[PDB]
Amino acid sequence: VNLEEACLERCFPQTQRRFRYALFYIGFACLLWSIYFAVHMRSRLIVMVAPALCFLLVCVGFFLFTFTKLYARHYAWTSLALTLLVFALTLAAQFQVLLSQVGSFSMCIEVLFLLYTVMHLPLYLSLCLGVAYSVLFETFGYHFRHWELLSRGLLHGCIHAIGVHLFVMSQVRSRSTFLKVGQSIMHGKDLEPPINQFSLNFLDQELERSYRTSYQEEVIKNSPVKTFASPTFSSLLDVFLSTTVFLTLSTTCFLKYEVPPPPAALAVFSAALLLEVLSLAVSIRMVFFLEDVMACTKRLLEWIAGWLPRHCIGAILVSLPALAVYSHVTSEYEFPVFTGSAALIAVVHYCNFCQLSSWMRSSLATVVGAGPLLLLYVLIGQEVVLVFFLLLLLVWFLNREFEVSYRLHYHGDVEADLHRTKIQSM
Repeated sequence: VNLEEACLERCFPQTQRRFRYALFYIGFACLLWSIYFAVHMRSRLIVMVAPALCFLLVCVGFFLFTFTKLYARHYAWTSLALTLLVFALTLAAQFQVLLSQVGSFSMCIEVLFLLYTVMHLPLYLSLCLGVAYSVLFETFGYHFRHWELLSRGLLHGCIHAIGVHLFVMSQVRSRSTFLKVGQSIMHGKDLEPPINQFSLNFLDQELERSYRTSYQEEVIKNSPVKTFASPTFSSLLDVFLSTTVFLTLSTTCFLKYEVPPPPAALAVFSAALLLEVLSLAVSIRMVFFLEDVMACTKRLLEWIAGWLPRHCIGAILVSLPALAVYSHVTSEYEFPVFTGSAALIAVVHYCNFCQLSSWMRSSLATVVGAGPLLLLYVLIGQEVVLVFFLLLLLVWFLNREFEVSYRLHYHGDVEADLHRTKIQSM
């Protein structure tokens, strides 16, 4: 446990810079809602706007608490108080209004994401608080408003599955980087952030070229699966979550029809499933390497492992759950709540596939997860914009934060084995 305590100190600047960004997020989010509430809901203004601006004072008090010595020692406890206080604000917002179900569901999604990824609490405390908050969210709305109740749970389960996967995989990067960065320290002893802010790339073009081929050389060399941070194992968990996110999301949409589903609706789902079953099986052949492996399928396995080809597969794999939502849209739309609330999971799902470029993933969430619903409306109309804009920027920030936490792990891997080679030389 001695190295555990030193690990936290090394990661303390990260758990503080992240936490201070969450305060900016909720402070900005709670200010846009107050402006939206103070104009379109003047019938009950002081009873809903006042919590928004009053809680803005909580962020100010918490932001200054960061510089206090107590935060340098009790950063976990202060992060817990955000989890409880923001829960109270969002749970009461659902109760106080009775606003669209889409607007409330965005609050549940965004607050859940902050707890899982950018709050730094123990897994059992984070997961239990998230489910307890979600079960309180889905129970206050119906109480203070067969198959209809199951659909909300399936969407709720998808949020936790993505959040847990982001949380678990983020601790893997931080811990593995800490071990490998400290591994080089003893190597340099025995011998005697290189990422641009805008494009999220290593400044040295030489590091880019090897990084872009990292998956390919991993497959070509058939290196064994070591930990959860291996480039080929991360793909397996990414596809496995993508299949489950797609399947649970597809189950709810087909529960709405229970007018028969459009021929397109049956076509896209089955086309996705036919593509999906191969993708899950291909990743098996890339990590497990059964005796059924053979030369011809080893030729194609490395080709898919390249930068351009894997981006194409990941782009349609990440967008596969989103394409299930928009395959149910026809001229008989006038459905306005189920499509909107399911689409929030679609844009959220773009946080998965951390290996791919964040800029392409985040952009595709805007055009393939937000654009269709936004244009379908072209005040409910003035709320879907603000609901999606808040969630999109959270997706953009989280994808950015995990991409720099994945390439940094690779930079620690190449730096660790460079020192190891130098040690073997002498």
